[PDB]
Amino acid sequence: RDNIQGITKPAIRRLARRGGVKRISGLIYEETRGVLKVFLENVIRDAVTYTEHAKRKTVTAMDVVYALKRQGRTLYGFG
Amino acid sequence: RDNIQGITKPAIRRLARRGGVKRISGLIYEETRGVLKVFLENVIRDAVTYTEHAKRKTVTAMDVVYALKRQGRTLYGFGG
Amino acid sequence: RAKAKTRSSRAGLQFPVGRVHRLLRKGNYAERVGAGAPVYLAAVLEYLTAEILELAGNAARDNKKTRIIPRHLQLAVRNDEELNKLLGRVTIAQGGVLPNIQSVLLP
Amino acid sequence: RAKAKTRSSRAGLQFPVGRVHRLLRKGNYAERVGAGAPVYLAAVLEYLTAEILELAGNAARDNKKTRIIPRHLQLAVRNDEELNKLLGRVTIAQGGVLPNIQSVLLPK
Amino acid sequence: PHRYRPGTVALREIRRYQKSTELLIRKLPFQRLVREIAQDFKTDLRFQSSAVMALQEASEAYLVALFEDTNLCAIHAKRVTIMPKDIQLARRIRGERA
Amino acid sequence: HRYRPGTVALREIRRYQKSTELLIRKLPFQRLVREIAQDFKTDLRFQSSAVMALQEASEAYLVALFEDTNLCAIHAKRVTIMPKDIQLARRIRGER
Amino acid sequence: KTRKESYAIYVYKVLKQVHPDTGISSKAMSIMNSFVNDVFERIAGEASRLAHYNKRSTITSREIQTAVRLLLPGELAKHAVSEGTKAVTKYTSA
Amino acid sequence: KTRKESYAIYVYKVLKQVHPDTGISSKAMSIMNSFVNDVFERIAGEASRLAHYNKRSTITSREIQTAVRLLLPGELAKHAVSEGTKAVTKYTSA
Amino acid sequence: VNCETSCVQQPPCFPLKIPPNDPRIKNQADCIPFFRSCPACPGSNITIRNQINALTSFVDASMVYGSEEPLARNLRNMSNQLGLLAVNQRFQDNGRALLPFDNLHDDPCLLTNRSARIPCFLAGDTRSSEMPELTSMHTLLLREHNRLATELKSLNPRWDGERLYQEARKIVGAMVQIITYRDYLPLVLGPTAMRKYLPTYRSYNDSVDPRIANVFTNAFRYGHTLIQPFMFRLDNRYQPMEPNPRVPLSRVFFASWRVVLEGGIDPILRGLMATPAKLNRQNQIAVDEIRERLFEQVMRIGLDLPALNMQRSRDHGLPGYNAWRRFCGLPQPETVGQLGTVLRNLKLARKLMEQYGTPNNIDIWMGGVSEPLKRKGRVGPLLACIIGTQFRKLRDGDRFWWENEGVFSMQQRQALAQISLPRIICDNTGITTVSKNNIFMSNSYPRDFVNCSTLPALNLASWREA
Amino acid sequence: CPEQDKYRTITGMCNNRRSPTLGASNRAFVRWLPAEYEDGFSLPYGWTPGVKRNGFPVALARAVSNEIVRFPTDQLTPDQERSLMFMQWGQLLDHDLDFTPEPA
DNA sequence: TCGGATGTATATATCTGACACGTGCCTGGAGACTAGGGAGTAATCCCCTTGGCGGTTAAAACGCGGGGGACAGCGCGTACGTGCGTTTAAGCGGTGCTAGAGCTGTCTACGACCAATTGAGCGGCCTCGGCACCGGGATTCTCGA
DNA sequence: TCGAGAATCCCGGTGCCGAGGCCGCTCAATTGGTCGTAGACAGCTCTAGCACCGCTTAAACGCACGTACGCGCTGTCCCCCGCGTTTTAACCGCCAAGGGGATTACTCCCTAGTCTCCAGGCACGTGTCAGATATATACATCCGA
Ligand code: HEM
Repeated sequence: RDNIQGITKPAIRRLARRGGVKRISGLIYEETRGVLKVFLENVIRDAVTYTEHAKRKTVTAMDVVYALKRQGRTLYGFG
Repeated sequence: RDNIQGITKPAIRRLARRGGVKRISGLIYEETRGVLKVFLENVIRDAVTYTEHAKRKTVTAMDVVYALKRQGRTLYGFGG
Repeated sequence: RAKAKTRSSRAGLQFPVGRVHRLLRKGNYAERVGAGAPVYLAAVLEYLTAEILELAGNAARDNKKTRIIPRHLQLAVRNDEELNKLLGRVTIAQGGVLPNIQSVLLP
Repeated sequence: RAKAKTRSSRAGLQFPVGRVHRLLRKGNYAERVGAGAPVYLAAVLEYLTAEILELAGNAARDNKKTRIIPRHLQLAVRNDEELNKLLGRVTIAQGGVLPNIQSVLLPK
Repeated sequence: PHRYRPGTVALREIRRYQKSTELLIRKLPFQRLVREIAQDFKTDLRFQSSAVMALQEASEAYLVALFEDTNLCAIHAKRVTIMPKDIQLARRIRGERA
Repeated sequence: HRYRPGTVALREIRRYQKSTELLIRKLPFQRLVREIAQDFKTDLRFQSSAVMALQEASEAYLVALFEDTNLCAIHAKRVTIMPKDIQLARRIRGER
Repeated sequence: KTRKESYAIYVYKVLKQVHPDTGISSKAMSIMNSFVNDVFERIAGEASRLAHYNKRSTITSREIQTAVRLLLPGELAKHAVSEGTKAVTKYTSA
Repeated sequence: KTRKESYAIYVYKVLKQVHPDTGISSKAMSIMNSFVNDVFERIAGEASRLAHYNKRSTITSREIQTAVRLLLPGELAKHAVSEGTKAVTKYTSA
Repeated sequence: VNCETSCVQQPPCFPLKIPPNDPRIKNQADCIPFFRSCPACPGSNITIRNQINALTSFVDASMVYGSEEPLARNLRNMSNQLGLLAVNQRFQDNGRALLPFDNLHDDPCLLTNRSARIPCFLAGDTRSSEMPELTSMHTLLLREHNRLATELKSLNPRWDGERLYQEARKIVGAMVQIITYRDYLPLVLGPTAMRKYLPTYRSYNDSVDPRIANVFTNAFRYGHTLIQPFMFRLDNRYQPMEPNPRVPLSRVFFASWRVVLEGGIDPILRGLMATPAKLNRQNQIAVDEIRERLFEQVMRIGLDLPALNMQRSRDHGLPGYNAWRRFCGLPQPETVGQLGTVLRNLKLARKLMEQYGTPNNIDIWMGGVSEPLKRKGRVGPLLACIIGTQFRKLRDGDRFWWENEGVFSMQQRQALAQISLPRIICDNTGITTVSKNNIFMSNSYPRDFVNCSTLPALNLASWREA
Repeated sequence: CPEQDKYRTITGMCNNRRSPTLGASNRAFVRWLPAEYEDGFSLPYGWTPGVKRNGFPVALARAVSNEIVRFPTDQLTPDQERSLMFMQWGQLLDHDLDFTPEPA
């Protein structure tokens, strides 16, 4: 399952344009994919631990909210 | 009353040497003094608030530790 | 007995002083909660809510809209120094980002 | 009755299980505190203390010193990845910094 | 045959995607990536739709902030092109890869 | 006899990264701390441990900021640290 | 079908005080509820720590006031304090 | 002078267990005590939040295990968890 | 060419014309008297006309000491060396001081009561004798300065008269600043406008303009919408005291005999602390004793205060409602629906539309008092904008700001941060029971009144010089 | 202006050292907008009858007060959160800051 | 690339002050019950999460021409490090003082807890209009000379 | 500074689904009384923070010089950008299933609370042995000859 390539080069370009990036080097996409993979791994691991404690098989939006809060990344709009 | 100048240039250069810096510019020192004043202002304001809530006239080291922990800058070796 | 009067009306607030007292009592904060602590907390919460609601409504009105969406709340929060400092590590979902382009990137 | 065996002696730990339970009950954490939370917390605290003290003693031995000073604790913390991650926002008084020099600044 | 200069469509996209609020990553590939990553921790997991959207919003906000810091790093080096070393420097100063 | 530039600077780096002693005179730091705290309270008294903790925290903070500043200077293909590296480090850190 | 309590009507009442013509959406309602919960928890935790530091078993308006002073940045805090003070005064009047 | 308690004796006992020939100073003792206090506070707070999130009114060893998993990074956590579990197991044996 | 008796619109007089079917005046030839404000540079056909602010823009207690050298010199006590303010040599309020009388060619204080023959009260402003309550506040501040100078002299015998007077003036100005910026303004602008327009003080910026805007003199008139219909006096028991516990306000304007010969200022201050103001509603803009019954005795007809305000806005050449909305990032209505949305009222919007014709034609005063009040404030968003911006310019542009370094010592600053208007009232009147904190917010006895022996007095011990 | 001073002057003089005359008493007002007179500089809107403002006639101020401001006095609503202290301090603060003189 | 030339880790004494230890006692943890309510365990309802089909078409991808900017020379001005001699408070060690932190005793008053009553708020159900939607007409930001 | 082509702004109908209003009712908030333990107040004790005083003296300060580095300019090319065509799958709209989230009833076992007591741990006092402090040595290491 090589789903990390699902985040295409135009998608990373759009995220950079929202961030104010005008020119992008060709090797940026792999680095951005690695950074996104690391961040998602951390947040999803925390959220899966939160789900595991609740003895649930479904990751709820509250689990993600608490996982983000534990990292100083509070998210509003989902509880 | 200009006690921020008590942070001398040799002291700042020693701090930078401890910080792995080989070469320094001449405008670094005033910037360092301003940054230090801002940091000390924040920490001391929090510590004085903690002291005032206790109705005490002296500022204990534990108030400083609480202030630093509030800024996310836990300090070990003083208090508990 | 006399007619019941809610504590929020006694304090002149809309946020529930009774429910705030209940939350402080079972919130695992201290053994005892004073009679003026819930009133103070409710007043502070109502003040902050009024601040953000006023700013978000102004943002929506300048956007020529009748309702409030998360974009307006994000614009309200991020355009205010004190509110941005308070909500500095806070993400508002579906709120986007503030438009900002670096000077040297312009033609 | 019987001889007052400390709960830590039964658990085989060097940290006070009873004192930990007392600080858990009076800490305003929950309405109730279980009988396994003190033992778990004491074990975790003792393990972390043992690890940092072992590394600090190694650092002191490498510096031909008998007593441990804060420099040895700082060297122990900053030479371990997990301890540096756990204590990333922690300042140790009189501990100094790790000796690092950028390769660009080295003579050539 | 009208052709803009190589530095105009990028700025137009910058202005276009900074005024919008939509999610800039396709939802199906992002959901597949999230499920693939979560397969490392638990198997046969289920995700609420709200959970996946929350993860997507958080990830997009994080990547936008990281790209702003990376832009600052690249500008500091008297550049306009975003290079990987700028990402590494931003993550190191932030305390992420430090 | 004379040493070429950058030699005694490296010697200072090696000698000061070894010692853990505070690198600021204690009396001027006490005076600065009292001067700052005067604006918040009247006739404030300070323990010795309070000012000592303030000094330790301030020195550690300044050293870490200087490490970040040196990294920023290295990024721009330079050897001397400048105030703009300090500002960039503070911005990326989030203190600004 | 549980009676899920939230600050929906209260935020709506404040909104009608501020913007009667202007309404609010579901996502903005969720964001306002999340913000209110977050600030409540922040102030409550700071007040609990303040009470524990001084070996006090109770949380009063003094602990809440000092928590507001510590947490809320700048003039925000001051304004909040004023509001709280006034409320308590009114609550003492009747 | 009233009694003031600290983990100093237990820290010294652990040190003597680890390095019998190596001593400790007083500033290092203060550092160790502050470290123990800080880790205790972190784990206890995380356990309290976990208990609150689940509409529960008791802090148990499951909450403490989840707190250790959440706070301690990587390999440390694993070992720590094992240590914790072992302790509880012994306290269940006698 | 007297506006009080002539109706021809000839400079410098520009009056108000009576429309047909007027409830009070049945004559079309009759007009409401009006005066055009003095131009800054008369006789110049190129420079745009503008007005002059006769008092210093800063919050320096200019109502107690004045803003001119002869007036400030005449307000002092030159018969001794204690640095006191000139006081009354003929009457006293139960042994307490009163403002000195002033000699005016046209003294209107004698018009209200021809038997008392009590003149007006002299103070730092010409209009100090407007109402008995304003006179009461002026007496309070003069007494406070005198008492402060006496206490400083007792504490520091080495100080001379001039130093004592200057120090007391500084402390009184700081007191006015603290009261205004800590109690009044949050209750005017509300928390939101006060926070947005008057943020945390940093330092004295010397490039910030400290002048008073021309709009402020017609946007701070929002207080004309809280003038209660009657004047209230209370006794020591805070009960309606006879004779005349409630007086029609048309009979109390410009009357100083009600202060001189009715037990001083104690009943008037007691009524001020224990009488609620008039709420501003979109249907009740101003009471009829100021809209129709203003200044009966001093002139030949009652005056229309709202009409005066709008006419002054027209004469000052202020831009309409839409432009002042365009300053503050607020939408500018153009049609009836937009005005109904902005003003939160449909009938009011229709009446305004019929009267004026465009939202751009709306006067600043009528528009400001038209839109609903801000939350916890008594002004609309545009008025809150104007007032907050003006007060921020006044504060940040003051070098001698009480919080600015080099004006008051840090110990002196903490001594000053403990003042309150009820404390001044208690220290300078016979009133024993005084309102609680935020005297501007307490109106009902004994719900929000306390025995004022518990309020700590000002500590001048930090003012000792060795 | 003196190089040093410990107290404010009577006229607010020398508070701003770069611009002494700015901020003092008897000084002209400042304008955040250019003045919109009837003719632009001299005539107030409504001075000359029949001269429309921006294309529409100038309303009579007394008529505006009659139709909009006027209300039956008996329907007065007291302010339950403010007292006459608020009104009096407002008038005192006016007498402090601003006062526009008019000819006798 | 050696002679000295500066700096320093090291082997050998030398006080010294602070840490490891012995001791008294005291107060908090341990043993032993009892009472009650929180959650552990089933059991049911539905809802919302997953898999699938199918038509649209929006977007991703491949290719290609070209231009601009990233990076490697190259030099010049300057300012920062290095060494030296003068000055200045840092530090230390004693000295005395009293402001306030800390402990103790009284007392009262205020919050926890209980029982009775009712209404504020929350969920479910219409309902209409704010707005995202589809043409379509201006409006212009830009590029190439 | 002006045509061509393109991106965006902004009008006008459309209907649609989401926000707002209304209706029951129930569980939580209010009203009325007591208890007693926490906190406010007053008083006494004795640390320890505070303010000179005198002597070294380590270090801060300021200067002369030159070498290494920051700054800027020049040239290449190749890597990035924008457009045209084609393909690929994201997306929307049912269709169906069913596994798990959420709710409800019973109980029983684990936790709070109370009473006694005794021993771990805190504060005290001490001496002796690692450690900072001199001193000469043998290296450790840098700069033109
Ligand atoms: C309570 C009785 C009051 C009376 C009788 C009164 C009377 C007046 C009058 C007659 C004028 C001049 C009208 C004109 O322009 O021709 C005036 C001006 C003004 N009023 Fe009031 N007023 C009162 C209260 C207030 C209050 C409470 C405030 C503010 C809170 C206020 C603010 C002002 C201001 C700012 C001016 C402009 C100064 C000037 O034009 O000289 N007034 N007042």
